[PDB]
Amino acid sequence: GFPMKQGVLLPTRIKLLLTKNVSCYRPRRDGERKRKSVRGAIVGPDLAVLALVIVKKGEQELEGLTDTTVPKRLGPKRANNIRKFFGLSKEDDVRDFVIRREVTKGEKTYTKAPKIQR
Amino acid sequence: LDDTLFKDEITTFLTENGSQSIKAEDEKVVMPYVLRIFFGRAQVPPTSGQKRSRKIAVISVLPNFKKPYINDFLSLASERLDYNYFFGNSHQINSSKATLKTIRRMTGFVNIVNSTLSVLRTNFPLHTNSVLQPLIYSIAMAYYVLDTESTEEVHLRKMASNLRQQGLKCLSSVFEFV
Amino acid sequence: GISRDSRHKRSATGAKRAQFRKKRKFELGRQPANTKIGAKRIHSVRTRGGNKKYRALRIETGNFSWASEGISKKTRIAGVVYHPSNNELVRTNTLTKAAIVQIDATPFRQWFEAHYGQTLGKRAASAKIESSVESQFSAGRLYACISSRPGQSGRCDGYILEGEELAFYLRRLTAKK
Amino acid sequence: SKGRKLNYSVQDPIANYEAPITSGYKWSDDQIDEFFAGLLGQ
Amino acid sequence: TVQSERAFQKQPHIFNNPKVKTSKRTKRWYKNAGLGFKTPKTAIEGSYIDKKCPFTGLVSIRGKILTGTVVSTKMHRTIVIRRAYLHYIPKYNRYEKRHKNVPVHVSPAFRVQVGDIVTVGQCRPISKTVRFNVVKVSAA
Amino acid sequence: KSTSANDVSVYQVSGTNVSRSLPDWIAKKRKRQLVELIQDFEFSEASNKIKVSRDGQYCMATGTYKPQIHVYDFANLSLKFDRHTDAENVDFTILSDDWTKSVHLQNDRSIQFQNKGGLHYTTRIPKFGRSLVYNKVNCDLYVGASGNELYRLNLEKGRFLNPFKLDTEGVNHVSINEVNGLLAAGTETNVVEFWDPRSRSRVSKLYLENNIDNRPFQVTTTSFRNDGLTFACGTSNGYSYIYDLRTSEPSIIKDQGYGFDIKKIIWLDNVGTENKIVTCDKRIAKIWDRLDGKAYASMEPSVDINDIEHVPGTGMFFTANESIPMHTYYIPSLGPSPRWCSFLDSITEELEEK
Amino acid sequence: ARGPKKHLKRLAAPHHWLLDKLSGCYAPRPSAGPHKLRESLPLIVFLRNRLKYALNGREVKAILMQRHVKVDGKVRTDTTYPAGFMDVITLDATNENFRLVYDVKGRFAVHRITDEEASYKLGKVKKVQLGKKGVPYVVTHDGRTIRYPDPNIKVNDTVKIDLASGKITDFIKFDAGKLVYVTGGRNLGRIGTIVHKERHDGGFDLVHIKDSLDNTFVTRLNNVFVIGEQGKPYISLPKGKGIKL
RNA sequence: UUUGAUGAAUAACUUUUCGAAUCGCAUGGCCUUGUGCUGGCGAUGGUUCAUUCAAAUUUCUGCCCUAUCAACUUUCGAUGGUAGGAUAGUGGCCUACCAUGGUUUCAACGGGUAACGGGGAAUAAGGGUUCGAUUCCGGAGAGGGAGCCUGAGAAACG
RNA sequence: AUACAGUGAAACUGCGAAUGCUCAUUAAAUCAGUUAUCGUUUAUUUGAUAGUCAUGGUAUAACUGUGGUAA
Repeated sequence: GFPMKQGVLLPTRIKLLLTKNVSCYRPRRDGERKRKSVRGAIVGPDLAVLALVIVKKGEQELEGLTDTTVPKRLGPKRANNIRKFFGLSKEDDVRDFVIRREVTKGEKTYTKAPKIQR
Repeated sequence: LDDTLFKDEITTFLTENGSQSIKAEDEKVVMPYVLRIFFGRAQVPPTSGQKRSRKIAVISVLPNFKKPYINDFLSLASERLDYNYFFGNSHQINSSKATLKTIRRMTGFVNIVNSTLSVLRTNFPLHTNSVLQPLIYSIAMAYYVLDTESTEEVHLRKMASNLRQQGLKCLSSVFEFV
Repeated sequence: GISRDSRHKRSATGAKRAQFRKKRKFELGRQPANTKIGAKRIHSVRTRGGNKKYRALRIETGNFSWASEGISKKTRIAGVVYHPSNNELVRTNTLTKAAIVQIDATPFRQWFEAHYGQTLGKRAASAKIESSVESQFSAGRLYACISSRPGQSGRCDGYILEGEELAFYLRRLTAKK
Repeated sequence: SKGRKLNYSVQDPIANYEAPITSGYKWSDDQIDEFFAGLLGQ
Repeated sequence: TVQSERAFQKQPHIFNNPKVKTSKRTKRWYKNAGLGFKTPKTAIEGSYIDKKCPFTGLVSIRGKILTGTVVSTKMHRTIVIRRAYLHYIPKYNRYEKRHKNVPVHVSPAFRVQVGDIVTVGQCRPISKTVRFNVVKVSAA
Repeated sequence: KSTSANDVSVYQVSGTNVSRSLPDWIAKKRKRQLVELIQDFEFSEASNKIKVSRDGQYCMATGTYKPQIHVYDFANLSLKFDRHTDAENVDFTILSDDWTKSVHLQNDRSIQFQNKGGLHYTTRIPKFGRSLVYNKVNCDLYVGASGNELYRLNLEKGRFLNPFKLDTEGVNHVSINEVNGLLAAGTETNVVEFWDPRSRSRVSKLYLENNIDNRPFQVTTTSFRNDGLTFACGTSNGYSYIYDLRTSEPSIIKDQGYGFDIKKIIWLDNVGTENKIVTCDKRIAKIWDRLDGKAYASMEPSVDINDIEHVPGTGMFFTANESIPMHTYYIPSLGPSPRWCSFLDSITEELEEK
Repeated sequence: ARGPKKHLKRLAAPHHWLLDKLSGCYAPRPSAGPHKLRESLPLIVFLRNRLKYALNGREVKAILMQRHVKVDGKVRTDTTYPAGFMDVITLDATNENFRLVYDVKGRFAVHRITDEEASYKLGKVKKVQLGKKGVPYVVTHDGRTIRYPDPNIKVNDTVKIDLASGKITDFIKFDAGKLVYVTGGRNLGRIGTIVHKERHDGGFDLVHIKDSLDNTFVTRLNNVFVIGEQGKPYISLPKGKGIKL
């Protein structure tokens, strides 16, 4: 049950000090330094799950890899972000090009767009 | 180039006969780059207290190099400037370009020359084609706008008047100084 | 901790009294900053209220003045040569208030010769400055008195010595030499 | 004085704090005494 | 000798310019107490440097004004005055004499010997055991 | 991790990333607003002194603002703990091989003691100290102060047993060889004195020497050798002497670096190379083949060194510095790295293939 | 303890409210404000105890932020705003004003006040000083800091200020022979002409005052407020003239 | 000679602090009808100073029995000076450098005090013989020594 | 209402959370009184108070999903 943390060169579980703005450690009370045990950065013969990321495609279309594709659930908030997404300019408003998300409620068909930040 | 390390880093190595100086031929070679960056830092306006201290630091740093070096700096100032129409003619300038941009450049120039005289009062040099032509050049079109423009251009009239005042003041001070 | 109470000194009668309370927060004494000379590293302390008090532990550059004609520039320090409190302090060169330092002469002589036109040593009446002053101009190493608490201000301000001050300090050095 | 004057008196907290120590000489002291005599003084 | 201590004993924030020449070497600052007291000419011409001097040092005298009788004068720059005053004992309804042996910093501008009605005023705390400073002298 | 020199591979595994002319505080703040092995190997203002345990398992080092001591644990590569101090500790020693018992000379003319239970009490030394060494065969804490005072207080009693008066105005170092339990006193009047316990008397006085400036020295460093035979010393002009004890003449001389004072000399054991470590405050430490006086290597930390130490086994040089991360060096040609640091071999393999 | 205090018993209430002793267990603590707490009157006491306009705390809160009570021109939204001595509380819905002034028994007293007399309020001028940009500011007893006052204003003065704009109009310098209002000390409530002053630097400046039974009496200068000359007050004082029978 | 009037910024230095990229409502006026300009009445913040709530030290005034307690302090500076660090701030609070002091039979000092003590502190006893009711006790602790952290205010001990 | 405006959980952020019981006894100590702070600090209260880009970049939490471990 212990995780992998980048930086500590040992293939052994270590009791380190873990802090606020770092990985693997989500403290309850704000800002302190607690002592916690994490499994060191060198992968050894005792690990259980390893996380790897596809970078360059090879030969095989794999279903849960290549065939599946989630859409991004959320969308932009800022008008300049909308500009950067769509290739807009300073002059045209984005009230018409804000993303339109459609919802149903029984048979009523309502829809929403976010409040434009800035 | 960094701003938060600008002044301190200048005093770290750019101060002469101390720690980490620059060799003769090399420093001769890297004159233009120092000149360009210091011209940029001068062209930064002193609209805040930090920018005030930065401009004060810039002008305090400048006069410690050497006479041809600061002459080259003043030469780059004149090169941003010009005197060609006025001094190919006697006193006439054919291209009637006395725009607000031109006079703004002139006022920046008279600001920096006021700065360098005030820092190197009894020591700074006077190159002929470097100071004399742009000074009376700027004063000439200052009075040209003062004469040929009515009060409808309060913007032009105000900063032409201040341009005239500063040019005359620095002319008087350079006379007192050299 | 390090306190500045009176709750430990002997009474004026000359007897030891009773312990009163655990030592508080406001009656605190912080840790003394032996400010050395070097790459300027400043450290902030949050003191009572929202007050910020700076402790620079090292420095090269201080702000120095002549009231001889009223000029003041930021210069690079050189060394510690006297201080009335402790010989060890003078030795290890941990600058304090009222310290006697050797300071550079270069920007000051640059201003002097750019402001007068007369070479130092080697406005006439004002140009007849003091002889030991121009001798130290020739030496390139001036005597200054840091007259500011560094471990409170986080700054280092000094003034170059003048006649009777320089006289007594020179006498101090020549008696200690 | 404050601490300048050498108050020769026993200290309780450092009485047996490092008392005692076994004599870990790697010498027999005899030739080293002859040798210290036969040092650079001779 | 006036400057016989380790540092240059001078009155701070006081500038003398050696350029323009003068009559007395250092223009010596001194302010007035007010409060009915008069500044002394011995302090005005006084060449001593006492930052605890009520006239020439940078100390303020605002508050209680008392007086006392000196017994011992064997310190530097400070003395102890002993004041035997009447004390009332109501369970006997009898009076008694009780003396406070209270100290006070003195200025060298005033020379005080045993047998002195000295008028003092309190200040901000001067040292560990003193908060008074002499202003007025009446020796006998 | 950086490798710079050509004859020999240095490895700045720790510490600064930019050498010189970049302040760590502003660079750190700017980089955070825009690898390492020990968790929090820092003191955020500067560091002063380092000594590693003979157990080879703790590393204890002092730090300057909020003057404190960090004890690091190799079994966990982090702070075992942190402990504030009353004043900026000057120099320390570790009584037992463990991290527990420690005792040190402290800038306010005093000393402090430390245990796993925290702290044991302080005593004001009469005059301003310079160095403290503990004779181990019988418990003798002895301190060289300025002047002519070698106070020798035993721990059978706790009393200040006896001062060794000296013919000197200034003492600046003391040391001892563990076999030859002689008190060696290096005093900045160009003089070294040799004393012996159970005699409490001078064994020798010597080391009057000369430089090109012909100025009086400041005898900075004294150190022993594991032979119990040869001692070395180091002078303020940056000049080191290796003396066989049987000769008054210098067996080996070392005009090294620049005229800044040599500040730590520590020999090192390799079966091939019995060598010497000479470091000064001109941001250089030098690695000399002792037998011929051949400078094998040199490490350039690019910030001021406050102390140097090596791991007893092989491989790393811990340097205490003026900069923020006090750092260390793995020399492969020196040898491997010990029991808590075993894969830097591999990572220097990728940086060598780099 | 760890800081200031927030609860306070009925018995510890200051006298010049004239309360009972067992309406509750804790008294309304004054808010911190433009008057000192040891001499101020909170509006809940004023509108619950004295004038009986309201009778429960929630009710008086309800009126206060029905926004009817105006204090010193402005409106308040405090349940415990510290109204103080010689002050102004009006009310629009009754079309009335009340100048608050001390009595001879050391207790507060309302004075029914018409509109134009309520238009102004006096202030004991504490001190004037040169602030930034070299301008002068004058500070009264009640936190009133006014730029550009009279140069003839000295310390220990009395200035009448119109309240519709918060601006100084009139001034009286304390001299000998003035209509004092005694505020503190032993002898609060006895109003007559002063006799004179004894000066005590490092100490006090005592004032001898002869009241209308031709009786003199000595009070601290800090307890002095200035009204005017004899036979002309700037305030419509009530019946009694500071006389206790 | 009086009656009355006036006073009695420079040089730089620095992690920039700043001089609002924030909520409730005016709808007009003018022509350039752009939806252009312009604007008024209500909230949240920020610069400093005052004032308020507090807090820190501090002047002096007051409390038992006992000399079967005559010594006490420099053995953490005891007393004082000078200088510096430290503190929000003075001050031996702390360190150097020094001087060698202070308290005392007017009994210092010391001892015991049942010091659950006393304070008109507290409302009183609207007539109990002295008695009620309230308030301050004073400090420390929150497994135990040691060290650190924020906030205006903590040496917080959940 | 084709930007939202009602309402609103999770969270950012502002402020409070410095007004709990048990154990130990000091005679200028404490406490009461009275000062001083031309010698200090102050969140809050109220009062004044600063001519020196038709709008710049970020990020998260939550959510989605995939997992680990007896926890």
